[PDB]
Amino acid sequence: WFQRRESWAQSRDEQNLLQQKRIWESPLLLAAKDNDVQALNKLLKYEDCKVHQRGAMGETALHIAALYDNLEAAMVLMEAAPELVFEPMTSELYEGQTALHIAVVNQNMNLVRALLARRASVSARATGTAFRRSPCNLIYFGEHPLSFAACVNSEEIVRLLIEHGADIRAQDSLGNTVLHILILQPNKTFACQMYNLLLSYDRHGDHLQPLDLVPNHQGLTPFKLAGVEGNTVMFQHLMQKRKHTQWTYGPLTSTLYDLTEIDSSGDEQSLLELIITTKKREARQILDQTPVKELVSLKWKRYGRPYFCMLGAIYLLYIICFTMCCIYRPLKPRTNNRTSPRDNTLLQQKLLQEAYMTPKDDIRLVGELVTVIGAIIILLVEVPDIFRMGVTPFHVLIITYAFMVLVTMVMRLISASGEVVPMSFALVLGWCNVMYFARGFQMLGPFTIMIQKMIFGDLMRFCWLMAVVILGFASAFYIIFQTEDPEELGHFYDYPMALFSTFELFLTIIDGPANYNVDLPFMYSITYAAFAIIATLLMLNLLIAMMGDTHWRVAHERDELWRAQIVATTVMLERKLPRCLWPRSGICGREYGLGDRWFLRVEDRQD
Amino acid sequence: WFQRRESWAQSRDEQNLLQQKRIWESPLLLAAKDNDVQALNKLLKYEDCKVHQRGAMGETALHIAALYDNLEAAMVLMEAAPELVFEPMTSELYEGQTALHIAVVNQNMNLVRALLARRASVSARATGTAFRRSPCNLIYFGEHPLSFAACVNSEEIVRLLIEHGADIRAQDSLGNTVLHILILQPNKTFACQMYNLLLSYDRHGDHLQPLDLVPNHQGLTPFKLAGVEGNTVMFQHLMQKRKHTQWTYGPLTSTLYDLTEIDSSGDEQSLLELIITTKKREARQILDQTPVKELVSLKWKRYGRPYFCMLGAIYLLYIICFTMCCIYRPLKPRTNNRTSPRDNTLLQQKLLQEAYMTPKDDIRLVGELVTVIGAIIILLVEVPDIFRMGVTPFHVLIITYAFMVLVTMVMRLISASGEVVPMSFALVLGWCNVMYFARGFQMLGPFTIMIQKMIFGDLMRFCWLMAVVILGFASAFYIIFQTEDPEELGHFYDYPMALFSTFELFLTIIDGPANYNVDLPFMYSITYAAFAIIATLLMLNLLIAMMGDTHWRVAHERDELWRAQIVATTVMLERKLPRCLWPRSGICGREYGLGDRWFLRVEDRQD
Ligand SMILES: CC(C)CCC[C@@H](C)[C@H]1CC[C@H]2[C@@H]3CC=C4C[C@@H](OC(=O)CCC(=O)O)CC[C@]4(C)[C@H]3CC[C@]12C
Ligand SMILES: CC(C)CCC[C@@H](C)[C@H]1CC[C@H]2[C@@H]3CC=C4C[C@@H](OC(=O)CCC(=O)O)CC[C@]4(C)[C@H]3CC[C@]12C
Ligand SMILES: CC(C)CCC[C@@H](C)[C@H]1CC[C@H]2[C@@H]3CC=C4C[C@@H](OC(=O)CCC(=O)O)CC[C@]4(C)[C@H]3CC[C@]12C
Ligand SMILES: CC(C)CCC[C@@H](C)[C@H]1CC[C@H]2[C@@H]3CC=C4C[C@@H](OC(=O)CCC(=O)O)CC[C@]4(C)[C@H]3CC[C@]12C
Ligand SMILES: Cc1cccc([C@H]2CC[C@@H](N3CCN(c4cccnc4)CC3)CC2)c1
Ligand SMILES: Cc1cccc([C@H]2CC[C@@H](N3CCN(c4cccnc4)CC3)CC2)c1
Ligand SMILES: [Ca+2]
Repeated sequence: WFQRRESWAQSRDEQNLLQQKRIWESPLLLAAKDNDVQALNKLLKYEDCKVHQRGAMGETALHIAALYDNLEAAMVLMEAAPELVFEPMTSELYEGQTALHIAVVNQNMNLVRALLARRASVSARATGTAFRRSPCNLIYFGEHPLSFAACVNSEEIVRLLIEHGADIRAQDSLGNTVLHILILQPNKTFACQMYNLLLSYDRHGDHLQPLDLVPNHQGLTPFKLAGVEGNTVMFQHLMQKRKHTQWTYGPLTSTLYDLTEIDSSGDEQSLLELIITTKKREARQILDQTPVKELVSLKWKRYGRPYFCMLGAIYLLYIICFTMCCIYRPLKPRTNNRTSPRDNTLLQQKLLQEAYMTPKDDIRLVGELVTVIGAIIILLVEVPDIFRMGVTPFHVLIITYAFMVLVTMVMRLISASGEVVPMSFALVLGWCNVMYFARGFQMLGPFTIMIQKMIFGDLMRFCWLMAVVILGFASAFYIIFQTEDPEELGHFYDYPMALFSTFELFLTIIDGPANYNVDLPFMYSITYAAFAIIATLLMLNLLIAMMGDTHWRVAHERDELWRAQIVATTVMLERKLPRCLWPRSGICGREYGLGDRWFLRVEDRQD
Repeated sequence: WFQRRESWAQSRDEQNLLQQKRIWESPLLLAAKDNDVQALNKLLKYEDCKVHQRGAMGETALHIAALYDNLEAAMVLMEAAPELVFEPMTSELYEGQTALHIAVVNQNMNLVRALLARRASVSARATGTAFRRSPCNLIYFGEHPLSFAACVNSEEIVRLLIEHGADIRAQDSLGNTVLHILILQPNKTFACQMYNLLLSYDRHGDHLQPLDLVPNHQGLTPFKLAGVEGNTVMFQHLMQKRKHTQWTYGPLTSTLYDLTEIDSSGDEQSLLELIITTKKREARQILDQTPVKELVSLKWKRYGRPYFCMLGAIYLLYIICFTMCCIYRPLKPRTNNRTSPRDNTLLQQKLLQEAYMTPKDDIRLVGELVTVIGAIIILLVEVPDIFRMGVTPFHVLIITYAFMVLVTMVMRLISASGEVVPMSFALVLGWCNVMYFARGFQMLGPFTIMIQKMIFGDLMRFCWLMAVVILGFASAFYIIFQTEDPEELGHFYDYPMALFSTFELFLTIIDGPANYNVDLPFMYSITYAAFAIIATLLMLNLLIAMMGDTHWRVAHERDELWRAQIVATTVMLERKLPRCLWPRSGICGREYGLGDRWFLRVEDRQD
């Protein structure tokens, strides 16, 4: 049905086996799979021999000879069938893959001289589903023959395809040209030799975003695609045509970076925004490169940190006047005589409803109307981001804060009863948002990362085995003290409280049930000595030793993930703040003869 | 008696020394141990010189000359005694070891030309107890001369034995042929050169399980024996005759694995069952090999995980209706006036006996008859495995659960008194079996391994030194507060409770005895300050630091032991479930011209 996404991997495994069956049960496809050239001359000099018959993938006999790189057998199929060269595969898995595609992928042939001598099409599009990029195809070579030749590092075949008229600007279904595909190849060193070779054959008089400024179907150039895909090797090589040394002075050079596709120019997505909003771990190592790590720590020292410690001082002072309008909330004494289950009730205030007739209730009225306005402004700069940027932690904890302030407003107006419940969330979803502003400080910055990596990490996998233990012993502790007097040692008197006592006894944050005047059940002393060992001794200290084994093997990741929080903050502070504040980064080159671009120089010793 | 298993190692140490005594006190055995050929001609040209006399191991003089590789002295014993070649050793330690065996083991001789020129037997069986495989013999070479020659890596001697008629199919007492013995040799690289050489001399027209399909006396072929013995090097080499590349496409090949001795064909034990049910740590590295790690994670993603989260949702829902039939158990109030030792008794319910006359006792009756049926079905699919597979943790914890449910059933029928005791075990042996189903999840999967490795690990060796301390201080705390008023600070009022208070004070899961109104004994403040240091401070934190030193040096073992739990689960889910469910793994080759075997292809980049 829908649960089988492995029913297409199953459908192509039994399609490759059916390919090898059709080769064996047909005489010339087996004669092309082997050489068998003395037997291959005989099979084609017949009356109605089918040279145009297909296999399971739609192979002709020239496809089989080019796939098993039989040079001598493939010459015979082109002599006695010159029309066979122009014929592609027709199966849905391999659509349009001509015989020129197959002889190119094998990184060699003397057949690509012979196929192009028979005027084979260099603009054939291998549009089949085995050539799309996916996490189920081991290759993404493109669609075109020079896209296949440039990804196998064949500099003799790429030059020989272009001399026969291969279009240098051919794009895929994804929009990727030849120069995009080289970036997302697994062999990053050999793609740098090929990136230079494919640009040498541009020389295109109609320049018009010449060859490495043309984007794919999601608006990424080759330079920005190396940023998203995490290609560090093709990022330093792509940066070489953007820097230029002003002067060298002994050991001291002074380059000048172009910075026109890294910094936020206009409404276009800059390369600092693509690295943050991508889902790769290796993409955030471009934040350590020499035009980027000196661009981020130049608009964070100057402009990013003063505009982040002003928003961290307004918010920390906004929430002291939210705390004090919950400490001083209106609260009368009780009227209903406590005719409740007596001695199991001690609530004695039951807050006011329309009583504000006090000059201390008017000072609070100003101070609790600031926190209403301050929680509407959160829902006017955060909700127009969630429902304007698709659907995809401190975002969630500040809509939730701003929702709980509006819930306790509606409960204040309609005089609803339980108002301690939205305030208790808003006093702790609110104060724990001051941990957001512990990323402008390098000391207490990564300490907020390794709280996220442990809540949704080491403590989320400990959660599901702790709850196994504290449901087994809490249900064992309950039925032991069920035939009991709860007046003394009443830790487990009803089944919710036995769960919460046993959770507390797991963490040793209450004492441990003992009376010493009255004989406890005999079964209690055994099942609590078992709960003491396998839960307090064993399993609690197993969790503080898998948080101390977490650190030293995430100590590099957690410390390089601080300046990825600086980029995400500097990008956010730049988009929200207007252009009257926040001057642009770098030195504009209108008054220096360098164009309309914004440059960033840096000097360094090179020894 | 029986306690001396080192009385046979003692019996062969004094048997090798007695061998060296008999050589010295006899003239020609010392003349054969050295060369002494001018003295060796003289000793044999006598009237009644004993050339057929024995040593302590039953050596003839040709054995001594072949053991100390004296080529020139051994020629003289064969000229003047050609009958001496055919004579084996007769001691129980070295039975049947002819002189051809000894000249072969030394990895060289020109004597093996000379012994075979005297038509020495190539089918001599060295059946002595120093040649059986054991953890007290450093060698297991086999029984036959070409079994001795192939295990010393002598390709000149193996070819020269076969040309004189050495049987290629000779088997041991263990059933091992020549090709089995090469697998369980300590030098794994040189056995791959020999495995190919011994198959080249097969060419056997009577094929009939040709040479590497013949099993030993426990049903293992050479391919399955490399799985059990942990031979990773002879597993990849043995797999080369099972894969075959369908096609190579540039960097992209497509092999097709045979999978007929790895997957469960029928009632025969497949190789995935042999790796799990063996006692070697190095055998479970064959689970990471390219036809096996892609077979396991193909019938776990498809069929193993849906049939394991259905059994983990039935069991977790079976035991919520066992918990609720213990929360709501029938329980009257007390009748016997508490004429017990008054104020030391608070049990006040003493559960019902035949009172079910309630419409809430009938809903429980359905819910506690499900847990009776659900605990019989456990004892019908687990007891027919224990008493049907020899005699050899979550097996034990679910027979014990299913036994405690049947004990609390018998106590319910006969109206037995103490029923809180089988329920208290069954509520915690039952809930802690939900940790079994935390192996279908890779996050909380290895977290169940390092609970087993710490209960029967770091906490089992801490158990025997903690109980030394909490018997010494509990017996010191008892006699201090023995001359005391137990009405106030009654932690230690009788000797069982002093043990349980001191166990709790060890773990700091009760407070710590203090009264502050009445003067405690002076001796208490000294012996509790000693118990605070050497038990709470020193020895408790010694145990949480040897669980945190456990992790980072078992972090690789504990994480590769997760997918050994997946294999053991996938094997168990395949044996229990019928063939109507659970389709077989791989693609059958009846409709593709490949035979009756079940193949598994995989494609990969090879750069
Ligand atoms: C009536 C007066 C006092 C107005 C008071 C309002 C301010 C105290 C509020 C309104 C909008 C708030 C801002 C709304 C948006 C954000 C971004 C938010 O960051 C995120 O979205 C989280 C990023 C992540 O960690 O993933 C952190 C708080 C902050 C700066 C808020 C800081 C506090 C602000 C300025
Ligand atoms: C690692 C964590 C996420 C997993 C384990 C969580 C549980 C151990 C905790 C979380 C919330 C706790 C519950 C929160 C609410 C209640 C209700 C509470 O009831 C009352 O306080 C009644 C008083 C009244 O209503 O007046 C009793 C404890 C109990 C069941 C708690 C029992 C223990 C719980 C389930
Ligand atoms: C690491 C562990 C495995 C080694 C140490 C275990 C002991 C410290 C524990 C395990 C079981 C405990 C015992 C379990 C049962 C009892 C009976 C108990 O007696 C009662 O509760 C009497 C009440 C009644 O019978 O009504 C007193 C504590 C005692 C001796 C406990 C003392 C401490 C013991 C020996
Ligand atoms: C009346 C109705 C509700 C029937 C309910 C019965 C089921 C809830 C029980 C009966 C048989 C049980 C199974 C019996 C065998 C096993 C294998 C057992 O695994 C082992 O043997 C442990 C392996 C190891 O860790 O060494 C784990 C539980 C499981 C799946 C059990 C899961 C729960 C089952 C299906
Ligand atoms: C993940 C794992 C693997 C293997 C073994 C475990 C332990 C989990 C339960 C544990 N019992 C739990 C409770 N018992 C108990 C209960 C009441 C009275 N007296 C004794 C003692 C031991 C025994 C084994 C866990
Ligand atoms: C494994 C090991 C090696 C070497 C030494 C030890 C310590 C174990 C007992 C320890 N005493 C135990 C109790 N004493 C004591 C007791 C009562 C009142 N006042 C004092 C103090 C010290 C002293 C040495 C352990
Ligand atoms: Ca305490």
